[PDB]
Amino acid sequence: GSSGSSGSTRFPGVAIYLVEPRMGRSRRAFLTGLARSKGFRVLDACSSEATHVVMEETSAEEAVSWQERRMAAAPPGCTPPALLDISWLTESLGAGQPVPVECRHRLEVAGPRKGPLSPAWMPAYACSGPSSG
Repeated sequence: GSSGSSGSTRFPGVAIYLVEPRMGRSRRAFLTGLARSKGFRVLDACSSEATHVVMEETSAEEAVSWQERRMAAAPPGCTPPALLDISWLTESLGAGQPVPVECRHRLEVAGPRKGPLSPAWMPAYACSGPSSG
């Protein structure tokens, strides 16, 4: 409380890493330092240690695209880091501790859709049929 020393992050097992083309060179620092103060280890360069990746304004699928690059320059057996959004981080910082990842956080896709967007629905006066009695 009074002193100001540091050696081993509170949660070393969890290493959060941000993206340049996703966070920026200036902004990155903002969180980079903020987290460190809370109790999170920020990695400068993409390293196997990286367990969680922080992406801002990234689509569930988009994240994956950037994840591929890892497996490309990553060693065998090494498990890929869980791609999450800024929401997760923010919630963590405000909590002082790394919250447990959740579906919403996980950034993944599957069986995507295609085509334009339109209602193509029917109005109220779009019902008919015979009757008796």
